[PDB]
Amino acid sequence: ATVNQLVRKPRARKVAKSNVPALEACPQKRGVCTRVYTTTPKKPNSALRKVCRVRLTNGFEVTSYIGGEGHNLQEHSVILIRGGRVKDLPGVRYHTVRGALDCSGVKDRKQARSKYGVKRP
Amino acid sequence: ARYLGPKLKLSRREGTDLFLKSGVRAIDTKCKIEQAPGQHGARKPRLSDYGVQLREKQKVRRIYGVLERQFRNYYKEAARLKGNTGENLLALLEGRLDNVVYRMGFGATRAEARQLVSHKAIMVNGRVVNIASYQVSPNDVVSIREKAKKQSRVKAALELAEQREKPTWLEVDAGKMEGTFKRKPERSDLSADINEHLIVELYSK
Amino acid sequence: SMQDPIADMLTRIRNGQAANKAAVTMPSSKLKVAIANVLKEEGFIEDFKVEGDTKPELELTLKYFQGKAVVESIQRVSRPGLRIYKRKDELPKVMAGLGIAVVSTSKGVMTDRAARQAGLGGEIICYVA
Amino acid sequence: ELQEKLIAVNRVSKTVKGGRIFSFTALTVVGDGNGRVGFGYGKAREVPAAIQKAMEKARRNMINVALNNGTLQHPVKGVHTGSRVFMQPASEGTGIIAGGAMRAVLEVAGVHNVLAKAYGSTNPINVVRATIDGLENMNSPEMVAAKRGKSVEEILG
Amino acid sequence: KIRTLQGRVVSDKMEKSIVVAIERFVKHPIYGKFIKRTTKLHVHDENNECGIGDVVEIRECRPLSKTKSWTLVRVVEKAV
Amino acid sequence: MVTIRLARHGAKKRPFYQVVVADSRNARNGRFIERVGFFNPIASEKEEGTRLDLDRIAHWVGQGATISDRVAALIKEVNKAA
RNA sequence: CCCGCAGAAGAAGCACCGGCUAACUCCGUGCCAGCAGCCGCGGUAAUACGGAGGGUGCAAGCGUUAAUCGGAAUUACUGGGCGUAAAGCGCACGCAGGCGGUUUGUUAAGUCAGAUGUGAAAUCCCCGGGCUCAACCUGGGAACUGCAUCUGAUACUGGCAA
RNA sequence: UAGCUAGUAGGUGGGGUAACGGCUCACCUAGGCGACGAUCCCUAGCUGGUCUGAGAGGAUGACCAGCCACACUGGAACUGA
Ligand SMILES: [Mg+2]
Ligand SMILES: [Mg+2]
Ligand SMILES: [Mg+2]
Ligand SMILES: [Mg+2]
Ligand SMILES: [Mg+2]
Ligand SMILES: [Mg+2]
Ligand SMILES: [Mg+2]
Ligand SMILES: [Mg+2]
Ligand SMILES: [Mg+2]
Ligand SMILES: [Mg+2]
Ligand SMILES: [Mg+2]
Ligand SMILES: [Mg+2]
Ligand SMILES: [Mg+2]
Ligand SMILES: [Mg+2]
Ligand SMILES: [Mg+2]
Ligand SMILES: [Mg+2]
Ligand SMILES: [Mg+2]
Ligand SMILES: [Mg+2]
Ligand SMILES: [Mg+2]
Ligand SMILES: [Mg+2]
Ligand SMILES: [Mg+2]
Ligand SMILES: [Mg+2]
Ligand SMILES: [Mg+2]
Ligand SMILES: [Mg+2]
Ligand SMILES: [Mg+2]
Ligand SMILES: [Mg+2]
Ligand SMILES: [Mg+2]
Ligand SMILES: [Mg+2]
Ligand SMILES: [Mg+2]
Ligand SMILES: [Mg+2]
Ligand SMILES: [Mg+2]
Ligand SMILES: [Mg+2]
Ligand SMILES: [Mg+2]
Ligand SMILES: [Mg+2]
Ligand SMILES: [Mg+2]
Ligand SMILES: [Mg+2]
Ligand SMILES: [Mg+2]
Ligand SMILES: [Mg+2]
Ligand SMILES: [Mg+2]
Ligand SMILES: [Mg+2]
Ligand SMILES: [Mg+2]
Ligand SMILES: [Mg+2]
Ligand SMILES: [Mg+2]
Ligand SMILES: [Mg+2]
Ligand SMILES: [Mg+2]
Ligand SMILES: [Mg+2]
Ligand SMILES: [Mg+2]
Ligand SMILES: [Mg+2]
Ligand SMILES: [Mg+2]
Ligand SMILES: [Mg+2]
Ligand SMILES: [Mg+2]
Ligand SMILES: [Mg+2]
Ligand SMILES: [Mg+2]
Ligand SMILES: [Mg+2]
Ligand SMILES: [Mg+2]
Ligand SMILES: [Mg+2]
Ligand SMILES: [Mg+2]
Ligand SMILES: [Mg+2]
Ligand SMILES: [Mg+2]
Ligand SMILES: [Mg+2]
Ligand SMILES: [Mg+2]
Ligand SMILES: [Mg+2]
Ligand SMILES: [Mg+2]
Ligand SMILES: [Mg+2]
Ligand SMILES: [Mg+2]
Ligand SMILES: [Mg+2]
Ligand SMILES: [Mg+2]
Ligand SMILES: [Mg+2]
Ligand SMILES: [Mg+2]
Ligand SMILES: [Mg+2]
Ligand SMILES: [Mg+2]
Ligand SMILES: [Mg+2]
Ligand SMILES: [Mg+2]
Ligand SMILES: [Mg+2]
Ligand SMILES: [Mg+2]
Ligand SMILES: [Mg+2]
Ligand SMILES: [Mg+2]
Ligand SMILES: [Mg+2]
Ligand SMILES: [Mg+2]
Ligand SMILES: [Mg+2]
Ligand SMILES: [Mg+2]
Ligand SMILES: [Mg+2]
Ligand SMILES: [Mg+2]
Ligand SMILES: [Mg+2]
Ligand SMILES: [Mg+2]
Ligand SMILES: [Mg+2]
Ligand SMILES: [Mg+2]
Ligand SMILES: [Mg+2]
Ligand SMILES: [Mg+2]
Ligand SMILES: [Mg+2]
Ligand SMILES: [Mg+2]
Ligand SMILES: [Mg+2]
Ligand SMILES: [Mg+2]
Repeated sequence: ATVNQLVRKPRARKVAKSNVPALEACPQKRGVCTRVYTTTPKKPNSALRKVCRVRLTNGFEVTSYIGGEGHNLQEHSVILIRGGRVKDLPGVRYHTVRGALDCSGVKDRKQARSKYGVKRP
Repeated sequence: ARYLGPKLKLSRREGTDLFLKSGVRAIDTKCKIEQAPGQHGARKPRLSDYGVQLREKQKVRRIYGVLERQFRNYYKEAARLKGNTGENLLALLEGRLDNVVYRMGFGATRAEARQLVSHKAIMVNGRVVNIASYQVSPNDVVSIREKAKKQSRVKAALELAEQREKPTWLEVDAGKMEGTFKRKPERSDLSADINEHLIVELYSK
Repeated sequence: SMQDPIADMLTRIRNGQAANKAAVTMPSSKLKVAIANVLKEEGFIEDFKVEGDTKPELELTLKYFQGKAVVESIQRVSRPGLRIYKRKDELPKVMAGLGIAVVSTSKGVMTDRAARQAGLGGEIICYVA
Repeated sequence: ELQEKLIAVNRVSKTVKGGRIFSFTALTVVGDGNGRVGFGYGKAREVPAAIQKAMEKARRNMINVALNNGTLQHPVKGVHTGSRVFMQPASEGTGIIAGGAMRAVLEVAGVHNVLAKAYGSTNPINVVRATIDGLENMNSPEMVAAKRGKSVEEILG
Repeated sequence: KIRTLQGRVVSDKMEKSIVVAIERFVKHPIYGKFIKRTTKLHVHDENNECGIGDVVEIRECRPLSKTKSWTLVRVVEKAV
Repeated sequence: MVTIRLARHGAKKRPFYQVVVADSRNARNGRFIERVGFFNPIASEKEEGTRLDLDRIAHWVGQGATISDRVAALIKEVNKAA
């Protein structure tokens, strides 16, 4: 407030940080993958959620969720990562793209198969 | 590009008769109209304010045989044009060639008129036209070509048009399959049932 | 400490109307008589004087139609902290042209309606609804 | 001259020794479609009993709105609690482009086309009062003419 | 007429040259408040005619050094 | 050297030339001093076909501007007395 | 681009369906497997998970991801605040700076009016026109909110006197 | 990031430049910029526009058009309008 105060010091616009550091406005990114493992969620949930540490190509080291039932990921295996928080595992703020690269499609799906990378029956 | 599914199903969901399967016979009484949209047809809908807007939009689309991409383009033209946005939406839809060919009586249904336009039968101002979306300008003369003139589908379909209301804005010869589009259609001349206001409400947000 | 005298005039009018008061005394000026007369000429105020030689006191006499006051709202636009000079075509119209905006133009102080026809703009002093 | 309609229904709790008892609140606005508006709150134990209780209060709690043809006279604010509410008259074209609750009150009042927006909080009760505070306040040229004692044409033209 | 500019002198301690401020009362683009902005030019003059703290008229002309493209026209209202 | 030449605009297989006064060194579609009419080879016999403002041509050709092989033919096409 | 041929023949998916948000049942599973944009679903009668049927919405596209603005009056100049929600420096003095009672002057810096030059073309916008229609191309108009100079106006603001 | 700055800031005279100029010299004076942000650091081709927006603004500057810059990296001149 006070028009002279604004002349002297303008409105500093809130530079809201991005949720998903993949850098340079990239849709997806490759990851070599290390340590595929299970983890428990927060409070009202209780499960064994499948997740992996992704060694991204640009330098970053992030965790990414493995959606669907069952996966082929292990030890290494190069995978594709897209943005998206799970909102249950705190820290996990990415998703593995099922179908792309070494990550196969989910076995025996029918409904919603672009998600989970499965071809027609 | 087209619907090409169960056509009378669309009429039950919407409730009113959409003239999709109007055809040779006048009244259907052969679908359990109104009270059977699908399996759960006896379910009375709560039907929100967004619902009634969407139902009214999907009714006007399914009557005229237009998809959302081309229908949303009619709204963008309707807004930029003069007068009222509601009246422009429906005036542009009525000016389509497949719609005019139906209203003349050269097609029992609007899908039949669309195929008739598409298959080099229809001809306007001494020029053949394939496009159902062809905006028929004021003072025009749509007609059928002499090769496909008086074929089996048209003569029977023209006898149906006698039972219809028949628009005032256009005129038909009936002897030699020659039509004449005269003035732009008025709001009060046609329908008096499909609400425009709710379709303007869907797109403005 | 008394930077804008014109805003102070327009508060005494506004607060006098809230109190249901008959007359509103204050220190006079050149710009005070000019604004007060424009309010009178259209018909927000019902008569005024400038009684005094050495220390003049311009007192207005506020108008009331019903129990409600005549001046619905009145506010300073071109305050001294931020002067607001509007162009001929860019002149405002308060309440869609049934309230006035007192505008100091080159041919004396006048209303926004008279400024349009006279063919000039200026410093928009105050909106009066 | 009914033109009655419901804005919002909302269940509300009390809490007692035994447990918590739920009642429902309605919010109906009614009008003739020609410069008469009236919101009515109404509450009851059951849902449909609450709306009849609301519709009864709405009819009696009516306010007059002097409006031009089928639209407002001038751009008008009307603050209430945490709802600012702004709405401009607009021309003969368009329709009511306003939020839900804010456009229930407008359409039944009889304004056919206006610009509008609810700033601040958008509590259905307070925004309906915010509009009616504005529409009650919204004076006409005929009122302004008599208020000053000059002329209807000399003010307008 | 010649396209001159009024301006008050800031300093004249350079030998046959003078630095002159030009107060220009432009308004702020966003906030609409009028700002008192300054334009310090280097100006040429024959001998030490003008001193510190006085109004001066200035004309655009040939560049005669690094900076100092403007040149003196005449003196109006001398130093107090 | 200033030269009066066609610019080539329009869609694929559907040319539309903007006859224009430009410097020889500048590109075909690039810089120019001022455009001076147009040319449409796919116009045919109708209302509009080719327009060429002959008043501005005297300002450039009279001083010292060349006219290209095609634009010189359109000055003959528009004619002086036909 | 036209005309003859043959015969429906060669030519439909993929999201979603607890609320926000248009559309529901049945089996399988049993805080497991999994879903999730936000709230949240699953603990043996799940509309939310998986399948099936049924629907809805788009359809040669559809969804997912990322990216900008919008909604966000959530940096507020138009248009927010600071007793208790985030927010009056612990309280003074004070130069630079921002603002300044009142009446005469007088300039014309601001301000206002006019006028000329310019603000490339395209783009945008409106009325046309041309491609079977559209996108696309295209004629003319308006506009390019500007900047410069030049003439005026003195109410206001500034300056300089008194 | 609070001081930076010695051809630095100005003069007289000579040279040089298509052209004027610390462009460059020799001497003379002691400046000049700086809180209306110099200097230093990080980032960045710029505009007509594009997208968005009720508009103010916010973001952006792929394609078409103007200007600049650069040509394996770092230099220098020759030729020529
Ligand atoms: Mg503010
Ligand atoms: Mg398509
Ligand atoms: Mg299509
Ligand atoms: Mg919107
Ligand atoms: Mg006096
Ligand atoms: Mg005295
Ligand atoms: Mg006196
Ligand atoms: Mg008790
Ligand atoms: Mg809020
Ligand atoms: Mg230089
Ligand atoms: Mg060049
Ligand atoms: Mg030819
Ligand atoms: Mg057959
Ligand atoms: Mg088949
Ligand atoms: Mg079993
Ligand atoms: Mg168990
Ligand atoms: Mg278990
Ligand atoms: Mg287990
Ligand atoms: Mg799902
Ligand atoms: Mg909870
Ligand atoms: Mg259970
Ligand atoms: Mg079961
Ligand atoms: Mg459930
Ligand atoms: Mg769901
Ligand atoms: Mg399910
Ligand atoms: Mg399922
Ligand atoms: Mg279906
Ligand atoms: Mg289906
Ligand atoms: Mg697509
Ligand atoms: Mg897409
Ligand atoms: Mg997004
Ligand atoms: Mg904003
Ligand atoms: Mg945001
Ligand atoms: Mg706040
Ligand atoms: Mg305070
Ligand atoms: Mg606090
Ligand atoms: Mg406080
Ligand atoms: Mg304190
Ligand atoms: Mg202290
Ligand atoms: Mg001051
Ligand atoms: Mg002062
Ligand atoms: Mg004063
Ligand atoms: Mg002062
Ligand atoms: Mg005074
Ligand atoms: Mg006097
Ligand atoms: Mg005088
Ligand atoms: Mg005088
Ligand atoms: Mg004078
Ligand atoms: Mg004079
Ligand atoms: Mg001036
Ligand atoms: Mg002057
Ligand atoms: Mg003068
Ligand atoms: Mg000026
Ligand atoms: Mg001006
Ligand atoms: Mg002007
Ligand atoms: Mg242009
Ligand atoms: Mg724009
Ligand atoms: Mg056409
Ligand atoms: Mg045509
Ligand atoms: Mg054009
Ligand atoms: Mg043009
Ligand atoms: Mg023009
Ligand atoms: Mg332009
Ligand atoms: Mg521009
Ligand atoms: Mg201009
Ligand atoms: Mg100037
Ligand atoms: Mg002047
Ligand atoms: Mg003069
Ligand atoms: Mg005076
Ligand atoms: Mg004064
Ligand atoms: Mg004065
Ligand atoms: Mg040279
Ligand atoms: Mg633009
Ligand atoms: Mg847009
Ligand atoms: Mg827009
Ligand atoms: Mg906005
Ligand atoms: Mg930029
Ligand atoms: Mg940039
Ligand atoms: Mg880009
Ligand atoms: Mg490129
Ligand atoms: Mg290209
Ligand atoms: Mg290229
Ligand atoms: Mg280029
Ligand atoms: Mg250049
Ligand atoms: Mg250059
Ligand atoms: Mg170079
Ligand atoms: Mg080069
Ligand atoms: Mg290269
Ligand atoms: Mg090199
Ligand atoms: Mg080199
Ligand atoms: Mg050579
Ligand atoms: Mg040489
Ligand atoms: Mg040379």
